[PDB]
Amino acid sequence: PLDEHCERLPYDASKWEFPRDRLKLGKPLGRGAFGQVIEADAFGIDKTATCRTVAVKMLKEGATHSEHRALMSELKILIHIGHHLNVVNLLGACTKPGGPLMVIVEFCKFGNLSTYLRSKRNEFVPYKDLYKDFLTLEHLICYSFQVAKGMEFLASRKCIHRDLAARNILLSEKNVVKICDFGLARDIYKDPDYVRKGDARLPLKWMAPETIFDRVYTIQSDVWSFGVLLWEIFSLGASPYPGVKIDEEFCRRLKEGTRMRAPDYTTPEMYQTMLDCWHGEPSQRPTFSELVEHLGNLLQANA
Ligand SMILES: Cc1cc(C(=O)Nc2cccc(Oc3ccc4nc(NC(=O)C5CC5)cn4n3)c2)n(C)n1
Repeated sequence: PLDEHCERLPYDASKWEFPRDRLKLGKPLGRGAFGQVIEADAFGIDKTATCRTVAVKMLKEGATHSEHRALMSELKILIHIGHHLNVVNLLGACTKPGGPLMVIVEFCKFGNLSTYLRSKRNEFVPYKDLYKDFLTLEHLICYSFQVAKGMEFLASRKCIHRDLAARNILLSEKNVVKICDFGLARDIYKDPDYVRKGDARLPLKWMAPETIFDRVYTIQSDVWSFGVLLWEIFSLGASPYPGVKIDEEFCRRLKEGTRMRAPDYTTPEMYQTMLDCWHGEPSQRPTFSELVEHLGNLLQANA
């Protein structure tokens, strides 16, 4: 993957630089130790003379030059990745001296998918006036399909995600979901999804065994995380491994082949897809291209 050597990638200011005076900063959408994402109104960022609500990642009190460098690398990799319906897309950046580095991307109205799905437990029917804004199996399979599409796209750009999870999937209008990476804008030392392992705070419940045990990150470890994301979707935003202490024993049992049981809203095919994504052998997990085909088929079969 090339997303490990981002520093060599271009930042074409003539294309991407957006004047700070055309950006009206609003309320925070999330804050971490060193970073934050702010809602903003950007004047003419993507359509002439048109105000657009955007999401702006920038640093905050606590951040150092190290985080600034990291955010610049994120900007460069976003340019490299480019645009897809199912990825949060870069719209512009403010990089000029005299103000903070700001990475400006599409704003997703409904925010993170885990929180959203958890808010819809009382507004779900597998199939359907009364149920106008209800989620259905079609929605859940559709979100799954879309994330697979976005990951297939990221893979085509020779990138890997490394923190795939429902908290990093954002819901926009018209049931479009987008892969994001909140990164420094999340407080990982305070977020229970990130567990202390050594001197790192890691998303253990989403990590493939080879990642946990061997520090190996590949597109196939993202497929494992995608299986966990599927479980999150088909549990309507439940936390993975309910009633399991996330410790050395968990990791051992996981490596041994123990897996989550089927969540409440799954279809049998979807649960089997989860199990497939959780193959112990990375090369035996489906690829995102295969998942795209498969989920497209399940989405159609639902219709
Ligand atoms: C590498 C790499 C990095 C990224 C990346 O995504 N960077 C990124 C950049 C800027 C903001 C950001 O986070 C966002 C983005 C859109 C958004 N919309 C909401 N909406 C809400 O909160 C709603 C009120 C509920 C919240 N955000 N936060 C993520 N990628 C894809 N790859």
